[PDB]
Amino acid sequence: FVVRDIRVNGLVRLTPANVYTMLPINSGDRVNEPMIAEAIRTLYATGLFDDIKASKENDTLVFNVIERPIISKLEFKGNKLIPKEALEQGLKKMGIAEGEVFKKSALQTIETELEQQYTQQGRYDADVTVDTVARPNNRVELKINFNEGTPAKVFDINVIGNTVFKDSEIKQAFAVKESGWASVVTRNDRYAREKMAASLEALRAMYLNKGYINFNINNSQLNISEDKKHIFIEVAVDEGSQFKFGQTKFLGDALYKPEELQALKIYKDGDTYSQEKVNAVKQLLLRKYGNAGYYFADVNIVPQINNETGVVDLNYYVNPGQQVTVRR
Repeated sequence: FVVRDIRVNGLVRLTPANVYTMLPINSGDRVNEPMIAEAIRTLYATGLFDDIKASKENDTLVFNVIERPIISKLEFKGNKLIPKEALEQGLKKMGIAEGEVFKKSALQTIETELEQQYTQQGRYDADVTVDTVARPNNRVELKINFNEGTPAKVFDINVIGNTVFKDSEIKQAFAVKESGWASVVTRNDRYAREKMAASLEALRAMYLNKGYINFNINNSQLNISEDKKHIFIEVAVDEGSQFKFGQTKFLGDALYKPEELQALKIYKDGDTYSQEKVNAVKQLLLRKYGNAGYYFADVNIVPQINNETGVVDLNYYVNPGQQVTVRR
């Protein structure tokens, strides 16, 4: 309550007079806990303290604070791709420079933004780490180490046959910014084969989800310059025409009642064909059979594709498999 004296412990560069000035509580006022917490919020608003705790070790108010250090030194070590000046400019905007208050809850964003700055030049494996050094007058020296990593391969992808998607969208299927391409050292190693398989699956999915049920990959080739590491990919596709959904039939089932079969109607007759919606219907069926005890169920889909009217009818047939035995 009534404060006879105010004491502040923890100050190193901040002066007692300064903190007494910026404190809304004065010696001789009748104070309560809300007003004390509000004074702590006012002191926090200055951004000078990492922590403030108030206690009442007599009829006198005591504030134990932790003064944030001042950045005395900022150095860049093992940095070559981006020069010291550009990193200085990048750090200066988030308040990291010599003569600024070093917030404790800042390290993660320092590392994050400098790593983004490196991922904007092909280095997705760059790792930066900053170490904090103490100095007498509550100052801190920042030791920022950069392991630049290895540069990403530079890709040239040639999408012969594309009239539906822009080359942006097609090239997004090869995921030229993921690190798997790092392990591609020969045109024909296991890693290049897996990357090409996944990329061609993504391309196929792009086309089949937009109704091009006759899409086919005509040819594909992967080549790496064993000189400066460039990856060249060439894929020629045959798109075919777009198709619409026709009639859907669910055969072989004994789990569902007629009305329950419209929880599987996630697409309607006349909609543009979509492979993902068809697979979602498959998954609905598979979940219904699994909940019924059919753990090895599968769904076979027979299409009836008329290229002349451009419509595909679908017959789903359920292969339930063995039911789990109930023990009694």
